[PDB]
Amino acid sequence: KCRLHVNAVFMGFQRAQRNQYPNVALLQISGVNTKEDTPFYIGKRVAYVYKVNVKKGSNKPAIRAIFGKIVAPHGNHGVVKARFLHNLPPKAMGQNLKVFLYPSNI
Amino acid sequence: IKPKIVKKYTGHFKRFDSNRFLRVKASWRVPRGIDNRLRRKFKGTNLLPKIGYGSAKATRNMLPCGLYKFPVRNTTDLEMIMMQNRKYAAEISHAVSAKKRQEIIQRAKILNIRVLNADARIKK
Amino acid sequence: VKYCAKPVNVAKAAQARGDNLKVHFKNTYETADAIRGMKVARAQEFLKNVIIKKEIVPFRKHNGGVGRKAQCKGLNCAFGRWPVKSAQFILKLLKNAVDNAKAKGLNTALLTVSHIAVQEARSSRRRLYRAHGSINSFSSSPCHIELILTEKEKK
Amino acid sequence: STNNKVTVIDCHGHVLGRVASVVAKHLLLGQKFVLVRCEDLQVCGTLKMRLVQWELYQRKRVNTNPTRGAFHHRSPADMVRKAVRGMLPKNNYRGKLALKNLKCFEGCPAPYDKMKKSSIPEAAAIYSFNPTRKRTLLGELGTAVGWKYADVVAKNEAERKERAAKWYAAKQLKQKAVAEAKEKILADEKYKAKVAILKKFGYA
Amino acid sequence: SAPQWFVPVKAGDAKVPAYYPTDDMIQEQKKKLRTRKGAKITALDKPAWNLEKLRKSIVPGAILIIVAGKYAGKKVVFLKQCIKSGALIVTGPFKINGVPLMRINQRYVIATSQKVDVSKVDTTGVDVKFFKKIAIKKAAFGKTVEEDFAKKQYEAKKALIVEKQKQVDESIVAEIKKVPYLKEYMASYFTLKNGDHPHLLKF
RNA sequence: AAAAUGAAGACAUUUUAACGAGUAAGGAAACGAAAUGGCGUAAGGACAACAAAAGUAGUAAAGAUUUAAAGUAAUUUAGAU
RNA sequence: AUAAACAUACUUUGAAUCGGCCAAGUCUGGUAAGCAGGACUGGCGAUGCGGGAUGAACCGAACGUCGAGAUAAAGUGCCAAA
RNA sequence: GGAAAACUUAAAAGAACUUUGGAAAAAGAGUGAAAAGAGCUUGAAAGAGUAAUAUGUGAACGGAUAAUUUAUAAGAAAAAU
Repeated sequence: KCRLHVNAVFMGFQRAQRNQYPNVALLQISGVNTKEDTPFYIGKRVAYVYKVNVKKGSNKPAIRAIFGKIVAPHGNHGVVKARFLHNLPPKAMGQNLKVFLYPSNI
Repeated sequence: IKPKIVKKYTGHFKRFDSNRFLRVKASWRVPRGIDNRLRRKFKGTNLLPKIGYGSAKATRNMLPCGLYKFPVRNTTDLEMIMMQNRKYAAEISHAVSAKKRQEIIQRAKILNIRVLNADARIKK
Repeated sequence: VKYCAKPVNVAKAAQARGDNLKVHFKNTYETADAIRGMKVARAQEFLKNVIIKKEIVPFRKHNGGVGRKAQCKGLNCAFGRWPVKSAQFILKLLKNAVDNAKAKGLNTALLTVSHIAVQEARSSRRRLYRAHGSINSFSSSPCHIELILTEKEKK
Repeated sequence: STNNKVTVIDCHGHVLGRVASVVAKHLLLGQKFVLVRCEDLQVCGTLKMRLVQWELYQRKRVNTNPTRGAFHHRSPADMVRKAVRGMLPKNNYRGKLALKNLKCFEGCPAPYDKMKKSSIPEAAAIYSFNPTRKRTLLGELGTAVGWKYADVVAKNEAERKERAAKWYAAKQLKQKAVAEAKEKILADEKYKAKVAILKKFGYA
Repeated sequence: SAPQWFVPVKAGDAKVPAYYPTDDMIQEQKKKLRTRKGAKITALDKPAWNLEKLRKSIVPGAILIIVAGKYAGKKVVFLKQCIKSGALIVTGPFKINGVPLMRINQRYVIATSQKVDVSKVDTTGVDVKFFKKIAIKKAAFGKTVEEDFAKKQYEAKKALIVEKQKQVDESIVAEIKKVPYLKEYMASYFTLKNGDHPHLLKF
């Protein structure tokens, strides 16, 4: 109906050269090209909506979501840190997430 | 009321090389080799039982229902926990016959004690 | 020796078995795998072509040194042989089971080979006199065979 | 959402390595790329130096079996795929999937010849190069090493330029009439209320 | 007296010890679970202590964009704040948007600069009593089963009061039509087109 | 380690503070504020329904296969066959 | 001057060990050696972790089980976080 | 010089008649509390066979983190004055 979100790319987890900490996920919000535009998005909602091909004998929904929040910037290029209720599956790397306009402060 | 029972490690501490050889069982044994990959705590293989893994003293040995297990062999052994039915749960031993099980199961209902083997050796 | 599986409806099944059969396990294990699931009439035709070397038995698992043949196209196996002795033994058990079905009163034209399983048996030892004053073992490879025929019905 | 549209990169007047590095990173970010005219990319060094580097590259080869050895692709569309594949993860599903969304062509083929082309400013040869430094088109180097289809491409590109010449001329005629027709609506008095709104915000 | 840990229960003629009283003198007590006290009911005028502080941009008569929930993207007019819940009582005038009278928490709205003001909106009712009156509750647990048709009849019954209380729309609708293009603005969804980056979007 | 409490609760008490890597090697048992804490195999002497029929067992023991639970771990417990 | 009461002084009984190896704003024999032998200290042996692509010794820093942050050596075109 | 090899059941009641097969045997039938069926109490691991399920480019296995599927699994009380 209407677009009320900004597409964000799940680049990967907060890691080191030979380590990886899947508790914090890194996102690239479309339109943020510097760390001085991130303060708007600190605290906004983020959802990882995905589709599962359920069977006709299951009541499990075909559309599910994992929700989280943006907590801090990550480097001088407008990359963010997002903490989710359940850590995103690494099979979802490079996929698109939703950055909502709420909880609004405007 | 029931406290939040927190476990620091829900897996099992398997023996080293237990997955590769069938003569080495899965029961844990600290490796005492001079070149052992595990006892030297390498990257990847550095999982050993330590005292720090122990769970909280408040909730130790507590069943998920929130009560402590208490084995009983007869109806008389139930009377030892009838004052503490909010702390202990009965447990009919594995060798107790089906006849003696009905008396234990019935009596615990009279004394308001939770039995965890209430569905054991039930007839056809 | 018991049976690996029991039929769903004992009233519509027939059984036959052989214990300590003096036939190679690896040859009879591969033959039995070929006739699994086909109708009794088709199976008896397949086992007869194998005897006169007109249809192949694909040796799928035990194919070390087994030569390639022209009849093994379409079976995803490049190797096959024509074990006669194992084919004959199964032919006698398939006949025995069919006579058991007829006595029960089942329609032979409807039966299929639903279950057929081969298991290893106790071997017999013999001497092979090698060089430098040695003796080796010259051991048989017998097997047990179980057969169950059940009528095919829609589900 | 899902990125189904394809980013088209016009590899004309770009640097081979700097295009690959930006393309390789964004392949891991789920984007779909199609680099057309991958034969017009430029590399540093004259033709003689490029041949010395190529001859050294051709040396690496499995001694006991050259058919197992390194395969030295000579088509420029394969000189960019090799460059991009070097910058992507090796021997995992993440690397294979990222490379599955990449294509070079030696020109603009049928579906990608009428698509919105993009550019990578970091990889532009006019920014990263001293103008006096001598370069080499990947197509010119390909011919010197055995790429047979260099003159087939030059024929196809020539017919693409001439077909876009008539489409652009016809489009420029229509767009001029549409622009002049709009100026009459702007000057019209019935649309005075709407025009004032546009003038207020500078759109007019 | 009985010990604190002794709650005698009836025995179905089964064997009992000597000390256990016979059931003819045993009276059962209904099992009790709840122990906390529900919220006290106060004056309709006085506000609850748990009252959120509204942002300075949200003032009565403003036009808000709902960015979450069922009416995501719709535009509503902010009448007043529910003192008993801290939620905003907004009406996205039903004759224009189709958004009825409802309570929405202040974190799911954006306070635009555009204002319709409108005093004399006749908010005599429209409070905790009204919203609790028209809310569609479930059929509880022991109150039979009553599937399917139970929810439909609730809406039919609450429809007459829900429609009646929408009389608040009479004046704001008139003021909305006064400003040019304002009717279209509210009647349409709010969408993020290409190039509208929220960190740059100002309303 | 130091304070407080202490015939029996219990989780080998309560509080505060500092500390915890490790081959060869050492720290036997007992020791109420316990001079390290525990698991398992087998046999011997006791204890095991306190009101004169007193641990379990043909209403299915030991053993075997697995499913779950408790324990950091050694292991223990229970269900099904 | 500074530090030191879980400080200090120990007594008894006893285990393992005395094949060592490396570094260097060090030395001796040797053309020289990843050679042979020494003075002082630190390490490896007995030692994992982050970095140097990989490495017994190099640099940072020594380890009960976890969460959140500020860091160290060193890095920020892609593989690879910046 | 110098071994190996214990156990059906309470009782042989150790199938006994029919069909297929050259025969051994098999399928019915019958005994017995139960085939425990004589290679006979129970019947592990290594090795196989059948069925169900799932996976795949020059090893396989292990660990941390999530997703999918399956399994386990938490309730009968009830507000203000």
